Amino acid sequence: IKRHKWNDFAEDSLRVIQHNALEDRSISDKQQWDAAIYFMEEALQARLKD
Amino acid sequence: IKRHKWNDFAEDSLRVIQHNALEDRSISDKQQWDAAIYFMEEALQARLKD
Amino acid sequence: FYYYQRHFVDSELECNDVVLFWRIQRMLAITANTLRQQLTNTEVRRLEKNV
Repeated sequence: IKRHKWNDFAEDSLRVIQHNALEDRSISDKQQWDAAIYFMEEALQARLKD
Repeated sequence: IKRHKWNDFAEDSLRVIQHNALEDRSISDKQQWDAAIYFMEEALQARLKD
Repeated sequence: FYYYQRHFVDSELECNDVVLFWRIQRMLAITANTLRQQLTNTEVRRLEKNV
């Protein structure tokens, strides 16, 4: 574990990867919209319970 | 049109993007498997007709 | 969703939060798959070398 060293170039590559992924603003799938609603409900319920 | 010039960095960025996309080898969706079968059938039929 | 399908911007039902959360969920799915591939391939060789 002490000698473990993750790739340094992975961080730079992933930064662009998720940047382009999050840049989209169109939901073409009806089920994706429903899934986002369910995901929001679970997150909201956890915060509400706290 | 003559003065048009596409971004030079897009080619390098996209090369990695599709490389990682094609590196996956797991189909977790049943409908994706069916869609690939239909896509293969259409491509095969076009080549068969020729 | 049906209202959003027609780009009803004038409609007051501007579900901006739902779109933003959907972007986060989609980003998480891509990130999980990308990390899984990197773990399965990139770091296995380094683990073997250190061992």
